[PDB]
Amino acid sequence: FVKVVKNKAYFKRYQVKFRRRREGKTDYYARKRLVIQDKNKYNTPKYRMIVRVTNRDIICQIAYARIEGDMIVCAAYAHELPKYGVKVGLTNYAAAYCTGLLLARRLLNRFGMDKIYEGQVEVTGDEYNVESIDGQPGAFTCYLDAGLARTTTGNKVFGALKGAVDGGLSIPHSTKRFPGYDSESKEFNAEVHRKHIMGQNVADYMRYLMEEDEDAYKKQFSQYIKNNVTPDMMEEMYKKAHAAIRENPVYEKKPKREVKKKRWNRPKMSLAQKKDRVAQKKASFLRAQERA
Amino acid sequence: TNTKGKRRGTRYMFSRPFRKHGVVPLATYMRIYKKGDIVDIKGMGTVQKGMPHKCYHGKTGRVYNVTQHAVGIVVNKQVKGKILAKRINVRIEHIKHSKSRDSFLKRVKENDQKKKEAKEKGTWVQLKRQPAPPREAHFVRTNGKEPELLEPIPYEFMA
Amino acid sequence: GRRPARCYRYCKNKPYPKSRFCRGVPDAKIRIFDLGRKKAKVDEFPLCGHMVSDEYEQLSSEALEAARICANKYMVKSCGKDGFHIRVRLHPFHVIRINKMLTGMRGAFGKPQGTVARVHIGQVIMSIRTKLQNKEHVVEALRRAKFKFPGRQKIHISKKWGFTKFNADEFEDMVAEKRLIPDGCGVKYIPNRGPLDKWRALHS
Amino acid sequence: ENPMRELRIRKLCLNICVGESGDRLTRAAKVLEQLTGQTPVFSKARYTVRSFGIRRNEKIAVHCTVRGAKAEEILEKGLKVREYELRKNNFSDTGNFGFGIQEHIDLGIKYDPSIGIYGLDFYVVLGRPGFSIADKKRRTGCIGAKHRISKEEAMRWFQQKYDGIILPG
RNA sequence: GUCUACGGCCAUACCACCCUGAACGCGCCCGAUCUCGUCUGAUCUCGGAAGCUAAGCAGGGUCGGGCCUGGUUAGUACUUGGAUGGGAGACCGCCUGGGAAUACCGGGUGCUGUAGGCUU
RNA sequence: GAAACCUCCCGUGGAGCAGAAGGGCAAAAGCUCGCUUGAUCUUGAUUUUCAGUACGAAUACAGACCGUGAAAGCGGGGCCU
RNA sequence: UAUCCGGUAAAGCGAAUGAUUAGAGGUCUUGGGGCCGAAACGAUCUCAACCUAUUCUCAAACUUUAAAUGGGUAAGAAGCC
RNA sequence: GCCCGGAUAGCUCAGCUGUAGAGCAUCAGACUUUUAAUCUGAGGGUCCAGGGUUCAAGUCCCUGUUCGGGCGCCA
RNA sequence: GUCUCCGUAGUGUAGCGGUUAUCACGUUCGCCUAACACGCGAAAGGUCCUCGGUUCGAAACCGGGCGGAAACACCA
Ligand SMILES: [Mg+2]
Ligand SMILES: [Mg+2]
Ligand SMILES: [Mg+2]
Ligand SMILES: [Mg+2]
Ligand SMILES: [Mg+2]
Ligand SMILES: [Mg+2]
Ligand SMILES: [Mg+2]
Ligand SMILES: [Mg+2]
Ligand SMILES: [Mg+2]
Ligand SMILES: [Mg+2]
Ligand SMILES: [Mg+2]
Ligand SMILES: [Mg+2]
Ligand SMILES: [Mg+2]
Repeated sequence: FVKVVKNKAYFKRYQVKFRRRREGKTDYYARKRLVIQDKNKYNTPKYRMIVRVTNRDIICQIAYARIEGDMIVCAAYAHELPKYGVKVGLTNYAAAYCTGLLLARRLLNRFGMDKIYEGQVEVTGDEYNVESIDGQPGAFTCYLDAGLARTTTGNKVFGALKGAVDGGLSIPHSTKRFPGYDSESKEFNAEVHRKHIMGQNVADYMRYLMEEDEDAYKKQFSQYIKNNVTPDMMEEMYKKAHAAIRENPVYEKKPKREVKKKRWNRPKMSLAQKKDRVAQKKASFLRAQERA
Repeated sequence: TNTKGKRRGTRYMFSRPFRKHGVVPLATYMRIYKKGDIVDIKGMGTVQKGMPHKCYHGKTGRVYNVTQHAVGIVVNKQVKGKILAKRINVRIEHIKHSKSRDSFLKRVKENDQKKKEAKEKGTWVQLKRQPAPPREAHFVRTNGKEPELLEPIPYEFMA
Repeated sequence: GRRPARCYRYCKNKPYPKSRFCRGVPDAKIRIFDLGRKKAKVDEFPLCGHMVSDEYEQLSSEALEAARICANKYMVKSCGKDGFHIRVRLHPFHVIRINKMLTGMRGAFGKPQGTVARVHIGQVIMSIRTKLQNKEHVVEALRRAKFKFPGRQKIHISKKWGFTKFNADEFEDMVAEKRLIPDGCGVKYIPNRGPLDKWRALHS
Repeated sequence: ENPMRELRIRKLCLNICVGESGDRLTRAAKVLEQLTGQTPVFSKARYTVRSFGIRRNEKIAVHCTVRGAKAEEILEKGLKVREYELRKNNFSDTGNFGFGIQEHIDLGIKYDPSIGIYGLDFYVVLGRPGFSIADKKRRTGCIGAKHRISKEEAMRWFQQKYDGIILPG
């Protein structure tokens, strides 16, 4: 035995952490720096390009932050990319680009800066950013919101950033974290990035596996092999998707209805029920001990 | 004689209250102060940059400047026998909108509503406030049961 | 050796206890606050009488000791060596200063003389518990103790069972009901907030 | 008929605490490197102890976590040396266990009058699929209750997997 | 009905153990070619989608601790202003208005914004 | 071996933050690494002592030039007194 | 009449810090002294500190609570639209 | 502030840009019955610290840190 | 009361934050002597006054304890 640590005392004096800190989601240190505005700007927005990758998804949203709760103007998920051409490998870097680009075009059609601010159509991969036009409405500027990602080089986040940037959002960055950038040399290949953007780093993996061992390649790339998507059908495919995304981004939802409204969940037990149960439990205890 | 140090005797003044330590909840920042907005200053331990001086805690004033993350904020300060209006730059964290004014405005808006209406009607309505009056004549019905007697009760030493 | 108790009677100052700050405090006279059969269960001694003050004054540690002694001694000689339990109920905590004179009044803040209690009007000083036989001894025990204190105290023989916080008319009844439960010189009060496993220890 | 409460080995931690520094230490590191097939890491002292003769920040020991297959096999060896006997006390309440081998040649290495004989000390850290939520960065948490590995539960695992005895006393 | 992403207020939301989780999600999960990082692909980074709700997560359970909010405590303690009131003092009673906090006993145990799912 | 090093678990902070104490601080204001000189150049305003003079101390801005970071930002000495 | 501020009296210490009485319960820890033991967490006491619920009494330099009295604003034309 | 001076092995002191001297002290051999005394060897120098001049510095050069003797003294 | 300093094997004392705590005497054990002394060789022995702190580290530096010792206590 030992001194019990978590006594009444403990809990009495104990302060919870913020809810999303408790969840393990929001980094409040950054949130503050990121999100709140200068006061002499007053009410005017400060947008984000939220980018979050989830086990099988890539979510990219744009939000400023009102006191009630930060608001999403515009968002595109990975699992929308089927419409456009990407059928699998949707959590991967290339898809991130697609998502991030998508998000850009979608947002630039809403304000009607679709025809202005094309951005970068060729997909070089180089340092690019949007010079706002004069005699025209300016470019949309959001700052990247990386979450709890260790933001090394190669972090998919910077893919979706790239995508958006090439899509036509004025997001500040450096290239020091796109794939390519050589840590122990300090320049940038750009073509290396392009390859990652297009899936070649995936394609190459596929080829290396089929060479080495069929059973491993089949296990690794099942849904890739299914759908008939090869290493040599890949770069084209993404370029087609970017072309689809670029040409028609707007979202339509699904008209959800015909809901039965049954309670899957289990409702909370009313006082009297709870007050009953102990009555029963005490009575039950009494009748049991009145035998032996 | 005492020390004239800046923070002297703010042990319980700038002290985040019980189970409210830690992170400054964002709303605080993301809410907006213009010129002419009335504000009650109130120091806060955590944010030290731009902490207002102890004399101006609780004291309440108007906002005459707005820098990136601060506000210049005219307050009054009685110095012996000559109140000084004076102007102090305070970081947002140690500052709240005063509600003192809101309730006046609410009442102005209500008057201007009740002025627009009841003009076409002809009846002039009592807009002014009026003090809590003498409490009117009225009956007390003691239905059936007569009022209960109350005997004063004997002393006995408890402890 | 020590000043007369006239001079440190009244509650003139803020309390000044043996802390970080007030140190070098010579020890109190009174150390042993309870004596008799303090190993007695609640059932075998129900009848507190509580010498209870009526000033707002300070009683010396040295006084308490004498009183306690004077009460114990009379309780033994009367009822028996182990026929009761006493509980002194004012620990001296206030330290009481003394600027000694071989300069003048120059920088005269005292050294600590000793310790002392602070008693409110109606605070208990000493309370004894013993048997319903015994009450007349109990009072005289307390009577005699009173002389060892300044001010005024009123001996009162008082409703609770034992030393407990429970009214003696109800105490006999409660125990069978098991709202109260024996626990040395005191009694634990088991109430229906419980987790029911606790309830199932009783009734079984 | 459980799904994935498949009590496995998370890591086998090895260390050699010479408590000298200099040669014997770098000479010991060669033993772990040979054994494990991975450069080990030195651990410096917490604070100075005259009684032991170790200064603060003096490199005292050398150690090495091994995971996966190579950890399994090295666990196998060590148990062969201890002829598949462990004790109840060698199993911690948290579900893990360890033991020491008194000399490393008994494993499967050749002595050298230079690289003498380092005694070392295995510690097995048992896990379960979904024990990473502890130590990931984003949506951290505990690992439930009925998921934690009991002292009992490990002992029977060891008893089962390696045919071990677990002598009393 | 309920989830995810970003949130506001920051325990009515925390802690402990127990049950239950349709579909979508979120997860654990399986890999190390590349990107990236480790003594270690455990973490981090990346490529996946054979398993599985065991865990996280969600909903509930508990005469549960905690927290929340009422009652009681008590018109008690205190206290503004008043008297050529009392009392040797210590202190107290009154007038005039203001009025707490435990133990104790009840009830409650997240609400909610924006965007996008599932139950078609 | 009570103390060496290794491992798992608990831990509202009971540690640490140069120094007195008090405040404040946990994906930090603590520890560890990486790069750096905002401890630089310069107008005024304001606070604190105040007589509402100075000194010192500090708080907001503004213009230079730089550091750092993917960035939002942060920094013109030391978490604050 | 609206609306902030405050940590004093009080209260609290079965809430943090410190201070402190007593019995119940605990081989937690281990001991130092015993008695019955070769010795044995064996039996039996014991006193050390630690722990589980309890209990006695405290704080100018403690505090969850927390008044009275008290200090700020505001109650329109320099305002509304 | 100015001039000057010493710092070298345990200690006290030599040293003229190319194994750092003397004596004592320290340790092993003689002598002694043994010790001391004494004679022999042996070991021991960051030449106070840093930078330079120089092919090369313990020294020449500057810069410091000390250390002492004398001078000197306007916020 | 003030201000000061000192508390280290049996004794008297050294000790410059990292020591096996130095020196002398004393003690013990050999020899030398017939014996002893002197002498020679060996050995043992510090609670570094006490407690707390700082420090990676305190016998010392810093604080308070118990001891011990000088100088002052004047003008009426
Ligand atoms: Mg960050
Ligand atoms: Mg007299
Ligand atoms: Mg006084
Ligand atoms: Mg993995
Ligand atoms: Mg689950
Ligand atoms: Mg489940
Ligand atoms: Mg409850
Ligand atoms: Mg009068
Ligand atoms: Mg940080
Ligand atoms: Mg600037
Ligand atoms: Mg700092
Ligand atoms: Mg105060
Ligand atoms: Mg009080």
